[PDB]
Amino acid sequence: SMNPPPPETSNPNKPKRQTNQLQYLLRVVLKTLWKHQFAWPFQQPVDAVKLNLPDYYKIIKTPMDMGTIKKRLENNYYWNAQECIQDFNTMFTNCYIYNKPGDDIVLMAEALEKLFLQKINELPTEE
Amino acid sequence: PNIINFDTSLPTSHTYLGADMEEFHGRTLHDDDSCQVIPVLPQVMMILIPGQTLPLQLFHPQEVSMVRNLIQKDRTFAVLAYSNVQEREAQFGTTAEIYAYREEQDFGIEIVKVKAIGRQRFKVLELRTQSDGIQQAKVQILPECVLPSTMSAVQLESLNKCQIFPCSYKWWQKYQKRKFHCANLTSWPRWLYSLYDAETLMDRIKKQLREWDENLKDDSLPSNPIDFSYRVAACLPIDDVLRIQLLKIGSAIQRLRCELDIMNKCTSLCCKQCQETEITTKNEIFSLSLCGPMAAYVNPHGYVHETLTVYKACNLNLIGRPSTEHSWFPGYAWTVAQCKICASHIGWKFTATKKDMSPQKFWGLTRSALLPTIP
Amino acid sequence: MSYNYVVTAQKPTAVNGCVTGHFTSAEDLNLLIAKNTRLEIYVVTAEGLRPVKEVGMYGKIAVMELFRPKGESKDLLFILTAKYNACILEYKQSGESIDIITRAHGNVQDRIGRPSETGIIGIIDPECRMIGLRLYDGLFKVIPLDRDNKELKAFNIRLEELHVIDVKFLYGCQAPTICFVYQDPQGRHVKTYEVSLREKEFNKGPWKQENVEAEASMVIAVPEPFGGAIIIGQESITYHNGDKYLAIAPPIIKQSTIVCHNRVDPNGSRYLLGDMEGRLFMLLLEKVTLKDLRVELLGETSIAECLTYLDNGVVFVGSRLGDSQLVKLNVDSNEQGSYVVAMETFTNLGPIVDMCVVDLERQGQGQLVTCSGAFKEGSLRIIRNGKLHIRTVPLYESPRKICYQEVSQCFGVLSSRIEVQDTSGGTTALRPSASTQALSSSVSSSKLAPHETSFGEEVEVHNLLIIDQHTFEVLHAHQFLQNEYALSLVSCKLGKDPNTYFIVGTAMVYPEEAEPKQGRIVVFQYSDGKLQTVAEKEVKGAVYSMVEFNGKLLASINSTVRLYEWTTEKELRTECNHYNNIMALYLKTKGDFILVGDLMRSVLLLAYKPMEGNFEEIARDFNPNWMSAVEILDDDNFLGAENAFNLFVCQKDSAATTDEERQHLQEVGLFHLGEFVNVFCHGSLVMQSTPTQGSVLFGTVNGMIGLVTSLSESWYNLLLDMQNRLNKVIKSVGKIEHSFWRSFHTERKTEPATGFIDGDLIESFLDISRPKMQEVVANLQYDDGSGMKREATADDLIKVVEELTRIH
Ligand SMILES: Cc1sc2c(c1C)C(c1ccc(Cl)cc1)=N[C@@H](CC(=O)NCCCCCCCCNC(=O)COc1cccc3c1C(=O)N([C@H]1CCC(=O)NC1=O)C3=O)c1nnc(C)n1-2
Ligand SMILES: [Zn+2]
Repeated sequence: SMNPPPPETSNPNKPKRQTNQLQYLLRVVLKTLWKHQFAWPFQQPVDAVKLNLPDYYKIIKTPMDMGTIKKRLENNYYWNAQECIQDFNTMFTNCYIYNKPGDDIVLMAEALEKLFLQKINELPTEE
Repeated sequence: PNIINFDTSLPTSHTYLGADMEEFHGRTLHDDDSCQVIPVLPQVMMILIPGQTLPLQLFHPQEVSMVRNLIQKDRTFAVLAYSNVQEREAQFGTTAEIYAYREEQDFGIEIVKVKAIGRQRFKVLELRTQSDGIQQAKVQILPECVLPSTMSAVQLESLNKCQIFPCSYKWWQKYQKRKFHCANLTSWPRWLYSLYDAETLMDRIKKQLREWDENLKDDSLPSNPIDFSYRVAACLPIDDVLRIQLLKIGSAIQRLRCELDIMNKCTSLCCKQCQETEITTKNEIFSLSLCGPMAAYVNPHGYVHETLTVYKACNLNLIGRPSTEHSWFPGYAWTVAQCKICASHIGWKFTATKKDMSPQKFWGLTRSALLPTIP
Repeated sequence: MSYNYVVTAQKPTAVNGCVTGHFTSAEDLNLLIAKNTRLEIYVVTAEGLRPVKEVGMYGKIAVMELFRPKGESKDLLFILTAKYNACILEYKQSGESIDIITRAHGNVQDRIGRPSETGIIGIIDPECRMIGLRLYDGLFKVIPLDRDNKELKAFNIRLEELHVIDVKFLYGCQAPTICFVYQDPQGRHVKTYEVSLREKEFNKGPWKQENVEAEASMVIAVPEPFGGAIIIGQESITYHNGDKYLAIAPPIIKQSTIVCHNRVDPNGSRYLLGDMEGRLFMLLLEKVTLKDLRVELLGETSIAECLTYLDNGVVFVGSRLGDSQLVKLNVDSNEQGSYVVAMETFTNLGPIVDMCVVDLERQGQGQLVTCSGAFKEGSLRIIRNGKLHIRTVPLYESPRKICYQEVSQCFGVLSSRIEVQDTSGGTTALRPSASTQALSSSVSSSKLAPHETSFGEEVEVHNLLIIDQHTFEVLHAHQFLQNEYALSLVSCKLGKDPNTYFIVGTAMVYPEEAEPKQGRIVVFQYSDGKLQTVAEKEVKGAVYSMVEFNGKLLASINSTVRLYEWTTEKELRTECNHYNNIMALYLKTKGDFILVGDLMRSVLLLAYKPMEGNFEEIARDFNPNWMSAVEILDDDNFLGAENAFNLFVCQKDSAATTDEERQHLQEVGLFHLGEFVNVFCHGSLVMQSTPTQGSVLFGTVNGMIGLVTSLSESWYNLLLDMQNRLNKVIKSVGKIEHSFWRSFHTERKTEPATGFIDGDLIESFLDISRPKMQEVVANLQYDDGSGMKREATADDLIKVVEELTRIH
């Protein structure tokens, strides 16, 4: 049927802060993956209506994309780095789950996940 | 229309494919009518024309291994001209010789970007898919039928000393009157043999092409009728069936005649899916690249689009915001363009980033979405 | 699978070359003439010419020169063919037996090389030191004339000058020297080289390069004591010899382009020159060194392809556009100012551009009426068997098409005449021709051009001539519209109309239009000595061909084939159209089968569906090659002539096995004719239980006429084996393989001849001796008509070949 609402990105009752790990995840990691060649399918939620994928949100119970993560970082939604890392991994895992091994988009997600992981090993300690 | 300060050498370079590729200067050509066993790239769906530059981006491990094997050998693969794309039926094709490659590390996966160029037409004798999943093609090289002058068999010996020649319409009148004199020995006049003369056809094509590209024919256009005909066919925005019929032609004379008939008849370019929605006309065609108005480019996912540059376009909706990422024409931002009626993707609207550029905006329409139409 | 038989009914009459020398004897003056595949040898007498030997060769004579190397009693003859067969021959006679023995022979064709634009050029060094061949651009082939080179081995020398117009071996040089006119981006120049056999290379010439006229075309090697070379262009005659440079620019030669020359005096004092308009000039050299050059207009002859001075002021003029001539040159001009008096005229049928078959005199006795010649040499020729009686009707203009109308006792002939721009405004003819001297004439009325006219440039005027069949008087001459070219001509009845009409298709040809987009179909009725226009129809293209199709009119307009019905109101009404992938140049018919043909050998076979009122594609073939004429032999066989003087035959399979294969025309017959066929037409010249089925006459460019017929399988097999056995025994002039000569040969492919029986080779069986006949028939038993294997004797095959000869 129709698409669900996208994940929330701002909460006025949620506290905001600027930790060193999250500012690194914003200025380096998400900036590295966002300008990447294969980034565009993950820059926004999956439009299951336009893609004619009626079972996507029946299988993917935890949708996630890089646009949501970007907006969550900019709005200081995260309290810690593990939140954003788990969002990235949820995105990649959803992509692997719904599709099949060897699909073009699976290879693209694998590329972006490899780049994310090699970037994440340089995570700075908090200030 | 307007004027241009764009430098048409940047489109041909395919700068969007990363840094300076490792370029090859060698050339491999197979003898006519000979048979060769050539690998076929799986995801290639284009009807490649000899002389046409083909860019590709491959990230499947099988494709990368095959490209490495080709780089270590003769650097030539087969591009099947599919008559039926769904069932992978191919009777004709064109060879492509890799002249630049680049494997990119510090990338999520191993990806290889390649600039190749079509070389020789061929007939598909046999297609056999190997155990690896990649398929090989036993292939017969189709020769280029170069016919002698139509007056060579009827030429008077005493007039042999007058067949070498030292306001263009008067010059062409004198040319027709001097070259095809012995036509009075046949059942046909001179102006009929002019309709099968390579140079006359080439000059008429040169006019019809001066319409689009302002580059002088003194250097940009070839003198050989075969090379000229292939260059013209590589930039003619026609559908796949017409392109296959044009590829089947072996004689450069027939090729030039068919191309001129297409250029005279075909006037409107409509949506292939709609068949009844005019997108552009022949008059708005203009060349932003050295290769002509239409050239093959590759998107970030290996898909190949034969983009045709036009000044104006009608009956299109614009989807999304402009973007400079992976732009085929540097300094321009593209915007997805769909048909107004069927919403099918027709191409992109390119807009200039600097306010000093010219033209400030144009349309790149993919050939696969267009259909030629005569009123 | 073809089973066809082609024979020559008239040998080529056109002349492509002529020389004089001492070939039969050192005391005799011999004249040698080349007629494509014929060599004629006469002895020059005080009366005129005495024929001594006519031979045939398995090739097309492209180079014919006489030369006598030091050590021979009389001259030897060098001959190169179109297929690059070179041979040196000697004349031999003992008693009455005359044999043309082959002193040397060989193929000089290179493995690679582009045949040049100026065609094959062949020259011989004066001291008989070498033979220079110019076949491909940038390569000069040298055949050294040693006594050991019986295979005519040769070596190539690189040419920095890639575009050579003409070349000659110079006289009075210590080393064999060539002088040639070439063209480069700087213009046209003359340059000399020396040929080194020791080095097999080029050395600097005796005199340096000079820039010549932009249209310098002819080079003449002037013999001693003069030496040097004369260069002839369109406006100037120059002479070069070391420090000697002498140029003249006589205006009298500016009217037409000189195309041939011949030496009169042995020392090079006088030369004959002939232009394209048939004018004959005398070039006089004034004396150790040259003093001046002079050009005097002697007169007008036939449009000369070659000239040769005999003796006592008698000159032979070999023409391909008209009748050849023997003319006399007098010292004093006549009352009209011409020094030329015609002594004898030899018939030339070439070129035959169209023809038809009519039972003129006796019923059942077929006669062939052909359009021959061009320009002032154009004519009609009436040919009937007696070998062949030929009547000539000169037209003085260029005929193109012809058809017969029995109910009016007259022929319709399409013709064209050349005119030049008037001093004021309009056009003016060069000479009175058939269209300007008719008993009655008319012009068409316009019912449908920027940058008008120019300075005295030629324009074509097209006319339909109604010509009586008994007297051949031009009864009427109807002129067509301005810038209108007449293409097709048909005489027929249509619909329920009992009147017989002359139907003409035309095309509006303008210089800016590369392809005509406007044309007419005009329907005349001839009655009571005046031609009236009955109907006029406008079409959007050129009417390339028309055919009467079951009381209707089938017409080809550019890429379209249309069918018109003749209405009761006497108008042309379209019934159906077929839009083809090619432009329909050739249209032939048989029953409901239509044959559509393109200039590049694109063939299409359609069928008219009467119950549907539309055409249906039956078959097609798309093998590109320059065509020339097409014809339908039967319901399944289609004959055609194409590039490099070849014939082919395609077949269809009506029933067949696969709808994809039912649409293909199989190439089942190939043959190398050696002639450029211009017209096919059914008919025969023999008075009407025969091994052959059908009869198709064809007319060619060199005047040759031939006949093609169909055979059965057993007859074809017997005749093919007869051909093999005859080639095994017959001695060939120049020792040329018959299979090599008849092989379908273009510069892109060479295949053996299939499905064709050389009628001339089989007819030559009756001219050999009885022992050779018994040799050929020996151990035959190739008769598979009864079912088994019947033996054959000499007399059986004698009777067979006699019955085969009785078809033409
Ligand atoms: C939005 C999402 S989310 C998501 C997916 C998508 C599309 C996918 C998916 C599949 C394949 C690929 Cl490759 C990528 C993603 N798959 C689903 C599951 C599914 O339904 N799969 C079925 C197959 C769908 C094939 C659809 C393939 C895409 C079709 N358009 C093109 O490729 C061409 O247009 C593009 C796209 C991007 C960039 C450019 C172009 C382009 O033309 N140019 C030009 C412009 C001009 C210029 O100057 N230069 C250029 O280069 C670009 O720059 C799924 N699963 N998980 C997730 C997540 N996804
Ligand atoms: Zn559409």
